[PDB]
Amino acid sequence: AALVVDNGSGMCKAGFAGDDAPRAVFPSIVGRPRHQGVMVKDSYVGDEAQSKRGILTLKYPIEHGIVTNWDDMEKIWHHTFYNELRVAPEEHPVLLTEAPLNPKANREKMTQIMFETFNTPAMYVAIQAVLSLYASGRTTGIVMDSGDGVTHTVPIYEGYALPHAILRLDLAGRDLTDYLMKILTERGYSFTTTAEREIVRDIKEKLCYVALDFEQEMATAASSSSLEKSYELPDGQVITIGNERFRCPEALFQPSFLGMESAGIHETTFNSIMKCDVDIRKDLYANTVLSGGTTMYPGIADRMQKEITALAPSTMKIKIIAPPERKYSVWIGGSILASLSTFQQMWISKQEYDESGPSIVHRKCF
Amino acid sequence: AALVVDNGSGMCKAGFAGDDAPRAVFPSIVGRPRHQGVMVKDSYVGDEAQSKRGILTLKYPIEHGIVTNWDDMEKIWHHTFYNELRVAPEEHPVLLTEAPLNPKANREKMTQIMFETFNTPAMYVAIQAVLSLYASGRTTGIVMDSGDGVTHTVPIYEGYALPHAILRLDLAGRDLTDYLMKILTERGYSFTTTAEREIVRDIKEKLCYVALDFEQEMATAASSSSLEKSYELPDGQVITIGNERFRCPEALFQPSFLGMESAGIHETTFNSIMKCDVDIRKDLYANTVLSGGTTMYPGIADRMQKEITALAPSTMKIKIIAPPERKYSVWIGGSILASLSTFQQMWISKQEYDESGPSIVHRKCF
Amino acid sequence: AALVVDNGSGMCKAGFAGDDAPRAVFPSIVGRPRHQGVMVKDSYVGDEAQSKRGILTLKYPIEHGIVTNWDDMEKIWHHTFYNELRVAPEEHPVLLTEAPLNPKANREKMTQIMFETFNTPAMYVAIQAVLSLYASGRTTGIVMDSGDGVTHTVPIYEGYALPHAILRLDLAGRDLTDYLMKILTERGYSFTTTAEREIVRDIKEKLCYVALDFEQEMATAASSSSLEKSYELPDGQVITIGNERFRCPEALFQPSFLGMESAGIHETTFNSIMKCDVDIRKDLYANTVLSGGTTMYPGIADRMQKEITALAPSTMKIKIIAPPERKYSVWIGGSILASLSTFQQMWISKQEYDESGPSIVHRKCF
Amino acid sequence: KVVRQSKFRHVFGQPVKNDQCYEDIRVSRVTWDSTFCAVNPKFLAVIVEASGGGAFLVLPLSKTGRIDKAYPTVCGHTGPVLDIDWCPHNDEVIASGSEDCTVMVWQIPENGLTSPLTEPVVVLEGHTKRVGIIAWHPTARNVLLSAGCDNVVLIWNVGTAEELYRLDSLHPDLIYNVSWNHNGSLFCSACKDKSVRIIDPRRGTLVAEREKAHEGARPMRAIFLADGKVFTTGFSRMSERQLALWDPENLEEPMALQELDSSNGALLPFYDPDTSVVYVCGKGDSSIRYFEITEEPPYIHFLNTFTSKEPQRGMGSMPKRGLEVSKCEIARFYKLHERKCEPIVMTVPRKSDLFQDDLYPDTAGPEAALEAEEWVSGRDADPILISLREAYV
Amino acid sequence: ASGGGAFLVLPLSKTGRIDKAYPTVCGHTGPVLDIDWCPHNDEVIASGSEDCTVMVW
Ligand SMILES: Nc1ncnc2c1ncn2[C@@H]1O[C@H](COP(=O)(O)OP(=O)(O)O)[C@@H](O)[C@H]1O
Ligand SMILES: Nc1ncnc2c1ncn2[C@@H]1O[C@H](COP(=O)(O)OP(=O)(O)O)[C@@H](O)[C@H]1O
Ligand SMILES: Nc1ncnc2c1ncn2[C@@H]1O[C@H](COP(=O)(O)OP(=O)(O)O)[C@@H](O)[C@H]1O
Ligand SMILES: [Mg+2]
Ligand SMILES: [Mg+2]
Ligand SMILES: [Mg+2]
Repeated sequence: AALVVDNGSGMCKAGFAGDDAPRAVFPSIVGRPRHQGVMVKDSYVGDEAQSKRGILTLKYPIEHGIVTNWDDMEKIWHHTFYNELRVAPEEHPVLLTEAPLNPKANREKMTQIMFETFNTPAMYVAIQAVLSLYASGRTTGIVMDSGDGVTHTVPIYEGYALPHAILRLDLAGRDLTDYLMKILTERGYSFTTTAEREIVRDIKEKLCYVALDFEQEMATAASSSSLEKSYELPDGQVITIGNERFRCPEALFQPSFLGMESAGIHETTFNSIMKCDVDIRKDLYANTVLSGGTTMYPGIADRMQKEITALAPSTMKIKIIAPPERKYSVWIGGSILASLSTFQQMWISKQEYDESGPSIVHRKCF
Repeated sequence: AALVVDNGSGMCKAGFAGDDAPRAVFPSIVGRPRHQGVMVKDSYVGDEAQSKRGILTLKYPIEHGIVTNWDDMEKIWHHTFYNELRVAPEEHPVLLTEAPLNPKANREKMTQIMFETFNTPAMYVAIQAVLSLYASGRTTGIVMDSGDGVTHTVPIYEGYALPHAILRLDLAGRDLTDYLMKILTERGYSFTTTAEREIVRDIKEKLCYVALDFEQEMATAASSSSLEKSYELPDGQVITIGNERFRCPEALFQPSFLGMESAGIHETTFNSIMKCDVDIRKDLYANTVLSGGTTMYPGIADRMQKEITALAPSTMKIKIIAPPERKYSVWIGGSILASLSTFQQMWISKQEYDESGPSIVHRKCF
Repeated sequence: AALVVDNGSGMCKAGFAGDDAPRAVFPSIVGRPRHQGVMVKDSYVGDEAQSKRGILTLKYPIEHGIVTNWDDMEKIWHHTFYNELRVAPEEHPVLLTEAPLNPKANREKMTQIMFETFNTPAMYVAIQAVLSLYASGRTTGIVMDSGDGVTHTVPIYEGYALPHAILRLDLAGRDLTDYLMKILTERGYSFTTTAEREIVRDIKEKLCYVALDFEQEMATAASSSSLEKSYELPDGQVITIGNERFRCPEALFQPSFLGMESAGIHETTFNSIMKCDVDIRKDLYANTVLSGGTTMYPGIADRMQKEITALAPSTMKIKIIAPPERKYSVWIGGSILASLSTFQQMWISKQEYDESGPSIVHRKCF
Repeated sequence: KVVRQSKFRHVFGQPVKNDQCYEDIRVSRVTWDSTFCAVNPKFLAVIVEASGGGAFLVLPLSKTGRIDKAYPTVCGHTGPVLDIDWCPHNDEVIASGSEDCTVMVWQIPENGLTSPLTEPVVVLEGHTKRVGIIAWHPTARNVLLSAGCDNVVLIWNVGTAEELYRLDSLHPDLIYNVSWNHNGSLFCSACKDKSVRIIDPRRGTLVAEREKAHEGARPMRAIFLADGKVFTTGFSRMSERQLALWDPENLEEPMALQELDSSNGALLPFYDPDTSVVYVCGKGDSSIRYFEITEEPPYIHFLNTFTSKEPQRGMGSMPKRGLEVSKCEIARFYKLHERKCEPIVMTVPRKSDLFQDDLYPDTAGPEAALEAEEWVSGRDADPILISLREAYV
Repeated sequence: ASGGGAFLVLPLSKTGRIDKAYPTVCGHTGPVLDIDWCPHNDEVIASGSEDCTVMVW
């Protein structure tokens, strides 16, 4: 019984190899009390921090894919094994996931904590973009993974990765949440605390969508009330938002809304295909796979199809593959990989790590 | 059922004796991966390497008619017998071809592999120039065989070959491909990888031609757009070329474009006729046969006719014989030879070779 | 008083013929504001764009030795004549420099702008590799000029150029800067904007060096802190780099670090010598001249000496000539040439160009 | 548990630096599929292309870099050399088989060759066809085996130039290879009729035989293991390369049978009895796959694969006495290209810098156990084991 | 430490921001695990590291 743990900047998906969905999906947050207790636990993790967030200061241990505090990162992993999955980590091999072009120093801490703190018998670290391609049943395609921290475009052809063509965008779900908070103040609603970030994130996941034509959608919102939607706050107060529904996801295609100089996700994907060999670009155009939670906006696949078609030659067939379960594609691909018989040769034992070190993890892995 | 294998520097033509065309025509390339596989075959030959060339490094085992790596040369022959013709080589006699003035050490390796590695029952090695004369139904004439590696001029009179008059030109199809890649950067197109060598070779075989008068063609291309042609790359990008269409094949007649000191194909053919006896030059002028893929440019026969007429005396009749199937003249002449009745006395049995050695192959063969 | 203008992909060196160093050296950049002005000049060039780069988007009009925008290319030349040198271009003859195998269409635009836009009285275009050989006082030797856009290896013997042996490597200073940004993210430092590209380029010019033995240096950096250096960013923040100091210039010898299929600068120089006649290779081995800013890494000449010695025969004497002023060898050689009395016959007058055209510029020049 | 217990699951290959290679070597162009390379802790022997006759290049291990084109070679054969094998008890003695139907034993000076070596120590003449198989006896001194294309196996005493045993009526077709067992009482062989045979030379009898060990018509290889089993490489009926483990006491079915790929070129197995690791190097391949032979099913356990971009023309393996123990090196392979010999180091990654007792047990020494006269009588002895801790620096 | 092992020894008066290039005790080839001052000498400190050695400074 192998464990598949997918640690992202915002959510932690964990479960067992062979299942179809993660058994445990909770926010990757650590909350600490910011008031004094007056009536006769110093930290809260995950959903227990989300239910007491009114008196807590919420912090994400992972920011932009970078672990800002490893002590809080161990609290997420300890909460995963003992509270969410309720397993003994020293009895199950664990398949971990890592971002593309992950620093070796980050992989060494992840391997050192799993073998020395949790004493897992075996371990393996897989690339998240490769697992997302396993879930779609493909060996060729460029994966655009946009989660909570960062956005990556990883081209893969016939099972071979092109690391020189991997592009990165410091713009994902958390930057869109902060942008929604900023433009919500333009409507009269003030969200400032870390507990209100989780409220705005819930507004974004429920009411935000990607407009096919942004300027026509801005004109429809200015001459009609058809695009307006209501949202009930935890205290019963109801707010109404109009063009903020499609202006927040528009920052994915126009990063200048955030004061950024980079290009949108559509040009980042196109520029990553152009960095590949000319003989593999045709298959990458027809196998553009979306992965992550930030790709779950309604209408993002039609907009992605329209923007890349305008960039690519007219004879190329642009095909955006957006599976309905792409929010868990990394975990599903890991559950598929950890169950293959040809994968059991990839496990790194704890006994092997104690005598050899992290050098065997830099090999064997990619 | 005798096999007729025509191995060249660029293409491999194989089939069965008696047919009118080779059944298997694939590039003589070996491709090896140059990236790391990230998803759970170390070499590719022929078309399977040409379809995956985006992630491969392509190599020709034969360079300038010289086998640079016999391990990859056996991969071409194994791919010919087992993947292209799908026959058992131990059941069919194989007719092989050799370049003019072929080194005996090269023929000994070719014979030793066909008898020991593939265990062919019978075998024979024929001269490519003599086979090209069988395909045209002639016993007298000088054959200018220009393939992908080297260019030869072989005079033959009444079935007798004149080895002292055979001239060689280290300039064929692959040197014209490399020259097209160089002059394409002058137009703004950068082709550098071995996978882009195959793209430029495809541009050369479709858009290049031989100008009857080169200076008049350079003046027409400088004051008009009638000679410009477009070409679509595998990624859908369209490039346009103008005078590069007739400048690339012009290196055949002016090798100084490549920094070479040698003479063109027209003077090489004329110098080979002047090395023969005076009593046979008359029939050689009237029977100049073209052979090979490099002789497939539009207008190469009229330009060859014009240049040799200027060099030869005014009373001689220059006649350039360029059959429309001269790309496969060597194989066709081999399928004709292996089907005759007076040829069955030329086979060399595997039992004869095991007890005698390559000495019986040096005799019998020319 | 003739002017010597050396335009490169990265820096523009200008001055007066007869001086020992360029009087004006500024980056060949054009910066444009990417924010909105709120308090009561739409482009900046050179050092003025480098001082306001925090609010500008910086672009290079020349990429890989190819002018991508001629409007911004004329801004560099106008900034050179009027702002840097502070001269009237219609009064001084100008000596320009061109890359080896320069496309004639590129030279025509250069000659046309100098005569029609700036109205220079006389003009001449010299090859940068030939000028670098004038600066070292030689007529024989192969020049490896690696600047910011491209790398060339040009063999010259007794004042004769061998154009068929000129090789090109699409890998120079700007590709090493982009690679340094990529491996700096592996250390926790994120540089993404075009203004931070100029910061990473400044880290490269100050802290990067070439290791004599790369794998030995990687083992020294893995077991010690002696190779670590600090760098203060413009905002006072200090970063520390270790093995990235010699891993970035290592891409010059292992282009596979960038996903490239080509060979290193040492094999490109060796392959360029092998394309020459056998009777001149001995003098090219003993006269290997380095030129450009990318050849300014500490230890690049000893590594170049060590690598070419392993490729060349044992009886050849490898001698790498790296003058300490080789960053300006092209300009210095131009100032030397424009002062010779045997050069005044090479000027092309504006009156001659108006009546004849660029045909007199294709002749006279090489 | 989850991971199979092993010490060599993370062995990785690493080619040496370019200055530690051997360039400018005209490697032989013979179609016969031997190793072409024989190396001991002293010299490196490579079968080279001679302009006339046959010759092989003997050069010290220190003589690295580009080799002179006029370097003296061991040119004594009148036909191309087919097989070379260093004497396990004498680092300066090497036997060579050639197409002139003879076997020559040579004595190499301590500092190598200064002039070309043409006269050997002894010319063993007993075969009627070319000799392409040579195997020294592991324990008995001066005992050499030779198998020619006349389908006969001959046992020689090099010290007296005598022919100890002639075994002519045991192989009906072409013999592929011959491998002695541990102590040297039996030897196995693969034949062109797809049969693997185990033969006792001193009694001239056939101990065991398995007909059609591999169904394909491409060549096979059969080697003896330390425990007494037979590891074979071959081709299936579908032309798929296979590995097979055989129990000589029960040859009805193979203990293990794994398929590797569908490439051509024979698979040359390199067995290391100290680590129980078989290195499979295919002729014309660019990769080296190593497997661990244990007692746990499926017996054959794939460890890893060293991959490169150049196909190998030959392959030599350094014995244990010449490896760098202080760097956790368990194997060194001298990969032969067409004009270069590139050593490849196999290393077990260990954090510790001390001597690894579990990696280096007692290996066979350069001292013979018996002699030619004692072995003929019927004496059987194990190879004399030495220690490798003294080699630690 | 970027390579090997090191530990930072700074006087108690040296407060505030510490220079990134401040000299450290970097004699170990592996990361330092434990440090301990000598109770009878305020200038002698011992350090254990992953290179399996104990260095007294
Ligand atoms: N239905 C949805 N619509 C829009 N955004 C969503 C939706 N569901 C999740 N998200 C966003 O996806 C982000 C994280 O998704 P995920 O792929 O799990 O990232 P990570 O891998 O970093 O955990 C969150 O910031 C969340 O706001
Ligand atoms: N239609 C064509 N026009 C011009 N060149 C061609 C054409 N077809 C093939 N070639 C060239 O001919 C060369 C090989 O022809 P061929 O004689 O079959 O090669 P070989 O005999 O050496 O295998 C190739 O380099 C290819 O570029
Ligand atoms: N001291 C140095 N060390 C390493 N690289 C340098 C140094 N000085 C300049 N460079 C690099 O040289 C490149 C440009 O040099 P130069 O030859 O002047 O370019 P160009 O010929 O295109 O003007 C720049 O990209 C810069 O990064
Ligand atoms: Mg994710
Ligand atoms: Mg041909
Ligand atoms: Mg320059």
